[PDB]
Amino acid sequence: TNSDFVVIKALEDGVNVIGLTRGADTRFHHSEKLDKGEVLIAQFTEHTSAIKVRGKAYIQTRHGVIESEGK
Amino acid sequence: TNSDFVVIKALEDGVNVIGLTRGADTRFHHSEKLDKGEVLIAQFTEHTSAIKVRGKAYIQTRHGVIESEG
Amino acid sequence: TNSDFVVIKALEDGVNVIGLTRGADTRFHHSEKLDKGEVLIAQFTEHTSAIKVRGKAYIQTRHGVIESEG
Amino acid sequence: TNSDFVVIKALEDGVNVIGLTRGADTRFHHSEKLDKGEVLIAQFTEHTSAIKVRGKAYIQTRHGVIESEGK
Amino acid sequence: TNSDFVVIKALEDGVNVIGLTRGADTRFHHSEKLDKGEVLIAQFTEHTSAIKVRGKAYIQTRHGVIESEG
Amino acid sequence: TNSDFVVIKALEDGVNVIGLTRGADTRFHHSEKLDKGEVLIAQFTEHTSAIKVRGKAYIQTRHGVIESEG
Amino acid sequence: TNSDFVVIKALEDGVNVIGLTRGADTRFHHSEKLDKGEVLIAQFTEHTSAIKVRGKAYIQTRHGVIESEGK
Amino acid sequence: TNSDFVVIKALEDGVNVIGLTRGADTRFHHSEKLDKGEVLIAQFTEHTSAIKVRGKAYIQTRHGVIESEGK
Amino acid sequence: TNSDFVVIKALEDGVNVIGLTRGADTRFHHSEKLDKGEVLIAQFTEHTSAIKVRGKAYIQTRHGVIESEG
Amino acid sequence: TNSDFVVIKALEDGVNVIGLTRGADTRFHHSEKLDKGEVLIAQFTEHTSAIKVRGKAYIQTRHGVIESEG
Amino acid sequence: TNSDFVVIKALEDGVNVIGLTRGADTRFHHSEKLDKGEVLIAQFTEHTSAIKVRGKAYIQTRHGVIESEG
Ligand SMILES: N[C@@H](Cc1c[nH]c2ccccc12)C(=O)O
Ligand SMILES: N[C@@H](Cc1c[nH]c2ccccc12)C(=O)O
Ligand SMILES: N[C@@H](Cc1c[nH]c2ccccc12)C(=O)O
Ligand SMILES: N[C@@H](Cc1c[nH]c2ccccc12)C(=O)O
Ligand SMILES: N[C@@H](Cc1c[nH]c2ccccc12)C(=O)O
Ligand SMILES: N[C@@H](Cc1c[nH]c2ccccc12)C(=O)O
Ligand SMILES: N[C@@H](Cc1c[nH]c2ccccc12)C(=O)O
Ligand SMILES: N[C@@H](Cc1c[nH]c2ccccc12)C(=O)O
Ligand SMILES: N[C@@H](Cc1c[nH]c2ccccc12)C(=O)O
Ligand SMILES: N[C@@H](Cc1c[nH]c2ccccc12)C(=O)O
Ligand SMILES: N[C@@H](Cc1c[nH]c2ccccc12)C(=O)O
Repeated sequence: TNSDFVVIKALEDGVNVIGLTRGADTRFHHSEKLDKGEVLIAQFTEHTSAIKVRGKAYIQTRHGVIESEGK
Repeated sequence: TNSDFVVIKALEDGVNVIGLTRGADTRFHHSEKLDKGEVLIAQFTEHTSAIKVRGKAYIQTRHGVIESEG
Repeated sequence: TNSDFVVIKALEDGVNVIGLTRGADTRFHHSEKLDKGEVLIAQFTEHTSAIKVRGKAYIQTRHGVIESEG
Repeated sequence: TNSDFVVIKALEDGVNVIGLTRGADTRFHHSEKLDKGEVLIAQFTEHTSAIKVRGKAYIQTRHGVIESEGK
Repeated sequence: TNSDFVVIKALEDGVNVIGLTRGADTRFHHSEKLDKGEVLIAQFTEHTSAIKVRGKAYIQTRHGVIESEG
Repeated sequence: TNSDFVVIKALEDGVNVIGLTRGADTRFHHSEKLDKGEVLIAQFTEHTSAIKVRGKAYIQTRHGVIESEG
Repeated sequence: TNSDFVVIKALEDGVNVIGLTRGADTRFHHSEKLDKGEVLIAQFTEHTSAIKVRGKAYIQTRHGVIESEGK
Repeated sequence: TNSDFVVIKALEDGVNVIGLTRGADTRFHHSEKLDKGEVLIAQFTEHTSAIKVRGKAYIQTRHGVIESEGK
Repeated sequence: TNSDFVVIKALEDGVNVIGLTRGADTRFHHSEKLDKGEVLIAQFTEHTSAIKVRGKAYIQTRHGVIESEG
Repeated sequence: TNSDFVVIKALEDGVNVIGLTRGADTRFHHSEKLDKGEVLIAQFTEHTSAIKVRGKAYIQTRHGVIESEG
Repeated sequence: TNSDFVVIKALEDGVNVIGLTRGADTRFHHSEKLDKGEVLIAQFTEHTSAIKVRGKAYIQTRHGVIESEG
């Protein structure tokens, strides 16, 4: 429960924050839908070892700021 | 007990800090409502591995400041 | 017992620092009342995984200064 | 025996540094009274997970300086 | 679990982020296709000890920024 | 044996550096008397979880410099 | 799964990133070919305790930037 | 055996570095005399949880420089 | 498996990076030959507790840059 | 095998670097003589919990530079 | 296997890097001869708790640079 985390702010409606399964197999286990202006703060966990952001978002990680772009 | 935490200051009444379940499943287990000017300082835990904020709020984490908008 | 802590200085009477329970269940277990000018320094612990401040206060955490407003 | 500590310097007589119990219960377990100019350097411990300061004092923690103020 | 991670932002369609198997044997176990403007934040794990990026992408690691070329 | 320590330099004769007992009970277990110009470097330990300085002294900790007054 | 990693960007076709075996024995166990513009981010592991880069590449480690030169 | 240490440089003959016992009891267990210009680098240990310097000395610790003054 | 590492870049042909055995005995167990412009990133390990560089090379460690000379 | 270390450079012949025993008992167990210009890099260990330098020497520790004088 | 290491570059022929035994006993167990311009990167280990450099050499440690004079 001490893992890194990412901060995602949706810059439009319908931004998808997608968790990919930890392990030998890689698939999406969850998509969190964010509407404009909502903020999600999400850890890497026993179940999530990779995170995909789809749509326009402002993203902060330990390595700095990055922005996803929609459509 | 040592884990990261988030600071959320409500900038309007009814800000909703939403704790999502750690584990194979993902659903909210708790929603803490804040009135304007109230501050919540909240850890990631055995039970919460993601936090969502709805409503207008000033948020600080280890990565800096971010603001949610309602 | 080296987890993080928050410093709260009441800027008016009747400030409440509230501890939220760690675990599957989330409820308030203690509200500490601070009057004007008193300072509480409070850890995250086995029993407290989130802290709510109600009323006007100057707060310090590892992420910097925030102020709760009455 | 590795915890954070607080430094408290009394700026008037009768400063109370109060230890609150670690655990499911929260209660006062000790009040240390300081005369003006005395310095207490106090850790968080197995028994103390929250500290209250009453009266005028100069306080240092890892988060910087704060001052308590008296009635 | 507390591992390092890599941030990849596709600057064109069809970018591939490829995980290479941890262990005595080295082969591809997964490729994640990213379209333009999508962001992947991927850890090293029990199963992935090297990551290859093919196509035009903006990459952030602990060592700074690097860019792959299409 | 890796706990924090405090540096106390007595600025007058008769300075007392007092160790308070770790545990459920809080009481003075030792008072080290310092004369003008002597330096005591003292750890927090299994037996000492709080230190009180009485008398005029220049004090250094991890949080910086502070001075006790006569 | 905590080790350091190396970032390799190929500046020409046919760059080889080569892993040397951990243990009493030292030999190449894998050579990953990178074409121009591809980026490999590769950890030290239970099986790799040394990494050789051959060909023209831009390399980042904790210690800073370095460039391999081909031919 | 990775604890803090203090550096003590005698600025006159007869500087006395005094090690105080770890434990419920507190008394000195060792006194190490230094002549002018001699340097002692001394750790906190299983047996020493506090160190007292008598006499004129230049002292460095993690918290910076401090000087003891003689009598 | 997270020890320190050295970065060696050969500035001429025939540079040798030589691993010395960990343990009570000290002998060379491997010499890696680097030709001009090749880079070797080599850890200290269970088997290697000292590394010797013979020949002209640019070297980076945690303590900074050093150059061996042929 | 991971402790702090001290660097000592002899500025004259006959510099002594003396190890004091770790434990309840304190005594010199080794004295390493350094001639002018020689450098000794010496850890704290299971057997050495204090180090004395006698003679003119340039010394480096984590806390910076200090000089012993003959 | 993550002790500190020292970097030694010989500035003349015949530089000796001597390892001193860890333990209650202190003696030289190995001396590594370095010719001019050769570089040795040597760790502190289970068997080596002090390192002596004889001859003219440029040295880097975590505490910065020092030169032995030969
Ligand atoms: N139940 C999920 C919640 C989660 C955390 N981080 C995520 C990132 C994306 C999607 C879901 C999540 C988990 O513990 O892993
Ligand atoms: N009982 C919850 C309290 C909590 C901590 N962080 C939160 C964030 C959001 C909502 C609830 C919480 C827990 O230990 O997980
Ligand atoms: N008994 C409580 C004391 C406490 C610590 N931090 C708090 C924050 C708010 C309220 C009470 C507390 C506990 O150990 O958790
Ligand atoms: N199931 C994969 C998911 C993953 C994490 N990082 C990756 C990098 C590339 C490809 C897949 C991944 C794993 O845990 O290892
Ligand atoms: N299977 C290899 C993958 C690898 C990691 N780093 C490398 C560097 C070079 C070559 C292969 C690798 C391993 O776990 O070690
Ligand atoms: N016996 C108390 C001493 C103490 C430490 N920090 C304190 C803060 C306030 C009051 C008492 C204390 C304890 O070990 O917990
Ligand atoms: N035998 C003593 C040596 C010592 C270390 N630090 C000291 C400070 C003062 C006096 C003696 C010492 C010990 O291990 O504790
Ligand atoms: N015997 C005491 C020595 C001590 C360390 N720090 C102190 C501070 C004050 C008084 C005594 C001490 C102990 O180990 O705890
Ligand atoms: N098999 C060797 C490989 C190696 C790592 N670092 C080295 C430095 C020099 C020579 C060989 C090596 C080992 O694990 O130790
Ligand atoms: N076999 C020696 C190699 C060594 C490491 N560091 C040294 C310093 C000097 C001489 C030899 C060494 C050891 O593991 O300890
Ligand atoms: N055999 C000694 C070698 C040593 C290390 N540091 C020292 C300092 C002084 C004298 C000897 C030493 C030991 O392991 O402790």
